[PDB]
Amino acid sequence: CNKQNGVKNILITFTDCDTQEVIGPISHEQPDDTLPTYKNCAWTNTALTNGYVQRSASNATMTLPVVRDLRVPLAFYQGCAQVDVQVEKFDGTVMTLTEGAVVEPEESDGRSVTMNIVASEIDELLPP
Amino acid sequence: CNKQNGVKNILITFTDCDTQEVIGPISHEQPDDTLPTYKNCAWTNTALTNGYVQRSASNATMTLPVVRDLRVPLAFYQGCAQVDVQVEKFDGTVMTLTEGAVVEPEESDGRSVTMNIVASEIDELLPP
Amino acid sequence: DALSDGFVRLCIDPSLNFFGEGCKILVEGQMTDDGSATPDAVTCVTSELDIIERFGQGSVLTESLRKVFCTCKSGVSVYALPREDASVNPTPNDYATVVNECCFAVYVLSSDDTDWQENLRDWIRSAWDCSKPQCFGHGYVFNKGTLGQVLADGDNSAELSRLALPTTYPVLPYLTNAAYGALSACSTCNNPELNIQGQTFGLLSCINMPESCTPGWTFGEVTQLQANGFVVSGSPYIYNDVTNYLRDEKNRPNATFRDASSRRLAAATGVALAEFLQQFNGLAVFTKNTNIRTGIIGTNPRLMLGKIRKWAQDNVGTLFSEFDNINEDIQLLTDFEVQPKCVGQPGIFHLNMRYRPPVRGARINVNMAPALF
Amino acid sequence: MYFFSVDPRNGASKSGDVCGSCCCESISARPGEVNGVMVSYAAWSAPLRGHGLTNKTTFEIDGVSVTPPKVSNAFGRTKVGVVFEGTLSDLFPNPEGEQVEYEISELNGPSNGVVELGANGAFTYTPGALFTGVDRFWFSINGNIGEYVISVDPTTSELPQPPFTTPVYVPAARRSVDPRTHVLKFVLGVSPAAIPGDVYRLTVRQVAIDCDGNEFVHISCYDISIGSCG
Repeated sequence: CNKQNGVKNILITFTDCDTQEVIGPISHEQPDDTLPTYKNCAWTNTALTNGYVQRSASNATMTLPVVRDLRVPLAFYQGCAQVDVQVEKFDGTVMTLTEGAVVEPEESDGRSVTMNIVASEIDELLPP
Repeated sequence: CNKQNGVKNILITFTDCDTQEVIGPISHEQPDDTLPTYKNCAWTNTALTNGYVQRSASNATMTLPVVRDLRVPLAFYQGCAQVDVQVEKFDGTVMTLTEGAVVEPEESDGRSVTMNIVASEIDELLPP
Repeated sequence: DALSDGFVRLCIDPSLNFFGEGCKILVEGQMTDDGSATPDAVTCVTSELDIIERFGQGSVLTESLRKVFCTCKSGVSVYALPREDASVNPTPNDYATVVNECCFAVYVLSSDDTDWQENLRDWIRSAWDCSKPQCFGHGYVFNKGTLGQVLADGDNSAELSRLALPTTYPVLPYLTNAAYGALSACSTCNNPELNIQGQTFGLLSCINMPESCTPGWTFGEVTQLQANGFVVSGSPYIYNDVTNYLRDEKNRPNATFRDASSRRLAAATGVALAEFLQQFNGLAVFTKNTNIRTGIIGTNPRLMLGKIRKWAQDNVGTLFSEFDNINEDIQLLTDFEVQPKCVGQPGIFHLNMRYRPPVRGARINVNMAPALF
Repeated sequence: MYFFSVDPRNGASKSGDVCGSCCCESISARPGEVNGVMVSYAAWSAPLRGHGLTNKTTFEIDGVSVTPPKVSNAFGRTKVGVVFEGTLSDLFPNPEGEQVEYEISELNGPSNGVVELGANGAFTYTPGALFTGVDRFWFSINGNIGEYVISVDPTTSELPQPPFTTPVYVPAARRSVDPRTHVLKFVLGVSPAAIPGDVYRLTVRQVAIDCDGNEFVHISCYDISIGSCG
């Protein structure tokens, strides 16, 4: 089975980290065919010798391209606003994220941004 | 599981040597990939001539980097309170140190301190 | 002098409150005539200014309230429900009207009337399940006599902590009960988790019991009514601070709502969950063709379930224990489908979550084995 | 218009009983309004494949917080065409000593007559010519609201006495049920004398029917909260 890969809904909530004003949750639209990427495990590993491994602490990341909403300032996408994102695929999966922080801002053109969200933990809801 | 070199739990208990108040045992989190380092033998050695050695008395040392907990004052990490530390690795080892004292404090930025703890003796548990 | 151009206003005042007083505690008992106060009406009591003037010289409520004020002197806005006199003790049923929306956390009843106690139980229960602005709180009451009676004078009522007292207990029950309730309230205002038990924290301060050399309940009968939920007291300190909760609907073995702390934690989680869910107001809920359009503040049941599970998995550890199977306990049972487009009324998105209070420390029974070489 | 979806009495509801909840539904009401309520028994009667509901619904009103009124009601009688007189002072037993500001709200006045309020607790009611029935009008003595009922006779003998309508009531015959979509409709009337803050409870007993004519009972509960300004 495995219904078509692809994204269906993308929700984003902006909270300015200075005045603590909240905007959203607003929807968004994919700018192209590519999909957001994920990494859930908060513990990266490093190749030691003879099969062993060093398990250190790290951050759950998420890379997500969206079309800029013409009512939210571009600064809120460039890393001047705490974001909470949610994605839902066709097969039923949903990925939620709270208290995210846009890290390593990349130069954009004003209509399509690619946000590198970093959060403490991303939660799934493996389809029924 | 076996073959995973890393820390899992870090417990610290602060006791002020001025007001006799106790705080803890509070858990802490590693700030980076570096692990706490240990030295159990309380006797240092010095290389004499022709295979001999001068066995003198010394202390049990410990080096522990941790993220400052935003409820305990910073002074308690800079050597202004007696600490009781207890670590557990992933392979089962747990090292306990009681009534330690932070020696030679280093400058900090407020979010990640590196404690050089000195104590009389450290015990290991040697997973079964 | 200085301070003669405004821009500073000295207000030297020996007595002055700046603590955002909280944790209301209702105390209820019998008065006497001289008390110039309206019977059967929730009265606020600032301090010990009114000793007997509005309560009564000798009134059980007076003495209980006195003990209450003795135990602790901080942050607890005490109250009072001065029931009138009738011997056939008075049996009110008024409570619903009498104690309206106001949410008194701790209730302290001063009587041995099983009927009165049962009524207070019912009020607290009807407050927990139903009731708007979800009130909260445990109830504290005593029960005195011989094993048989005390052991058989208590049902599965989880809303009450029934302090058990021997038939020879050389103190006035009212005093001890009030003291216990008061101390619990005063302590658990900021932090609910604290198990009020043992010697250190749970030592009823103002009892000054006459030192003796023989207790009431002996080890046997104690061990007996510790399986059966009671609040046995040994100055005298309190231990096994549990509630009279032993059994869910029929499957007797159950330990979730045993410790009072569990109950208080459940309350703290209820209020937090409520304030959380408050964000899910005034937005859409696409529930047929979920394709939430670009630039609209909308959601669908699945995203709701997602966010709920997220919050839950976050709060794990302090508010409750690790969910065994999070995709079974949490359930956002909605009804939106039923709701037809020929009417607008939204809002039935009931949520039902399980509860297992954080596991704590208990008997650590040790077995030493001396030897030699 | 209120719309309620009924408990399906299946199982999931209230995790069986483990939960229980079932706290009676809420209905906000305002004194004077006459609203409509609908309840959808589909979620309960659809699995019971049969002939749907029947016109055998039953209601009950009981007060859980009433706040008894200060001013009492009154009833008077007169013939057709003849003018009626009355007083408005003996209806307000005042415990304290205060002044009596008689008033007749223009919103809830009479329907087939005209009332001239006197200067000191008096009133003259001229009934509508060529009319015989009952009439009511709501006075506000010192803010406290009460009703006055008048019975005009067809000059022959006499008319019976109406039952002095309650604060909250459900009209005698204005209920209906659609067996095709499993929906029961009824009306909820709130008297202008209902005191804000009072709470009443309404219990509804609805009976479905199987394929052979047997019965299936269901009972539900709601709390009518008499509030002011919505």
